[PDB]
Amino acid sequence: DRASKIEQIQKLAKYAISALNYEDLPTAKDELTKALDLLNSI
Amino acid sequence: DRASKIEQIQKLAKYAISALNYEDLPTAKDELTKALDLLNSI
Amino acid sequence: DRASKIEQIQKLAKYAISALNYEDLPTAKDELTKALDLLNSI
Amino acid sequence: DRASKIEQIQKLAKYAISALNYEDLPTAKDELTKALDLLNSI
Amino acid sequence: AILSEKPNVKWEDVAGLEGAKEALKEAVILPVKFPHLFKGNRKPTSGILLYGPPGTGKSYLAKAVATEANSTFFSVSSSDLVSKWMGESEKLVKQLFAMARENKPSIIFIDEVDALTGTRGEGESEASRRIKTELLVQMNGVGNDSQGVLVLGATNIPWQLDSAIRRRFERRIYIPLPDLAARTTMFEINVGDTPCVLTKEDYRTLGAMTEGYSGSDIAVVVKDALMQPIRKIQSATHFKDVSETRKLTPCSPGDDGAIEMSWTDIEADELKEPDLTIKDFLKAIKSTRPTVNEDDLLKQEQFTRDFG
Ligand SMILES: Nc1ncnc2c1ncn2[C@@H]1O[C@H](COP(=O)(O)OP(=O)(O)O)[C@@H](O)[C@H]1O
Repeated sequence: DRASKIEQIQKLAKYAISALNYEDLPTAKDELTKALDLLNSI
Repeated sequence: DRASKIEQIQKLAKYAISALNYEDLPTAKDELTKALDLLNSI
Repeated sequence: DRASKIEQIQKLAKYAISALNYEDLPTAKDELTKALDLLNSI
Repeated sequence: DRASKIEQIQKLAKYAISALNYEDLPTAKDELTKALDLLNSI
Repeated sequence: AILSEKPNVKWEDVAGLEGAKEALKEAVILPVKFPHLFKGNRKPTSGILLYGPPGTGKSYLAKAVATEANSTFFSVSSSDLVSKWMGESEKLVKQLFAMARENKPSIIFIDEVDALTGTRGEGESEASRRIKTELLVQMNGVGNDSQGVLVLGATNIPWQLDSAIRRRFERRIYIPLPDLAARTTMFEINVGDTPCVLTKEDYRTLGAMTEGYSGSDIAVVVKDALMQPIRKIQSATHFKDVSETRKLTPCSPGDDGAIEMSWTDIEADELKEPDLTIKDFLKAIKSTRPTVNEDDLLKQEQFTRDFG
């Protein structure tokens, strides 16, 4: 972990980006969050 | 705006990703934030 | 007649079809009816 | 459905026509009916 | 006997799955953009596999690589490789990589490599052992110049692909089902110069309606849509004048100025084609089922989840 936690944030922040490509704010505001919380979990 | 605000979040969330590629948590926790706040500004 | 009545039902049932090609239910429900009544008139 | 129901009436009303080409009133009076009822089901 | 083309397809022509896009921009454009970085220990990729469900645009993306390649882009299906005799089935492979090295720098594409693999068991014995053996040894071996040419593999069945050829295709990429925005883009591309009727969020409604298609599915619903108002004109009785001197369009039986006639009755030009609008689109969506299956997607998530 960590080396992966740092890798999963990116995985999240990507999905989030991919989500805004359909204006899906819901998913976005969530993944961009599950990600941030985790960067604090670091 | 908006059509752009939605475009600048992605711009942020990218930089954030690019930042974690040097383990730079500082930048990350910031851009991934300036972005989120803005998705709420939507 | 008859040989024609049988020919006019088809004439109707066609118009009806042609009508649904514009979603015109009104015309349809009518021609598909003027036709049916006539097949009973046979 | 609907976009199809509207398409199946035509499918019916065709068979009905095709049927009268053998003077088969039975089939006709039926398909031209299963169709009409369905245009009311719309 | 051997085909070649410099096609039209661009990266902007391709819509969707940008990780494979930047991967091929790296492994193909990076030898073009910076050949001087690749020297000694740093070597370009020799074997790249694309795979997944059918109709996802792997050959089309290979044509994008072809246009931005500036190289002798070969491409072959299995049909130029199946054994009819007992030995042009193999010498043609030898001449394929031979003339591929003759036209170096070059790119080779093979579509559906699953027809050449599967050494496990003894089924499809002589063709599989001889032709597949020559694909292995001739792909790299004793004195093959593995530099230069690039081997692009496609398939729909990657688990029946043998592990040795799986290692030969050293950089493999899964191609998933695409998303909402890319199919919106392919709708707005494939409508082309035809005068449409809808807006961008209506194409978003279309892509929301069409959850889980392929690129060919989009190509045929757009194709059927380019039959739809023409199908209105070829249908039915009754037209009507509207509005530069006389202009008539199809209308229902009994309407404001509804004459009874056929298209044949109506004068050159002075026809008013129905607008192109969605009800025809949604009717075409209700016309055709998605072809692909989801348990096959579960196996693609199995092999992708492991080896991807
Ligand atoms: N990602 C994509 N972007 C643009 N067009 C696509 C894409 N995927 C498929 N298509 C369209 O689908 C058509 C057929 O795809 P094809 O290359 O036969 O799929 P396969 O991957 O099975 O070879 C192509 O003409 C292409 O225009």
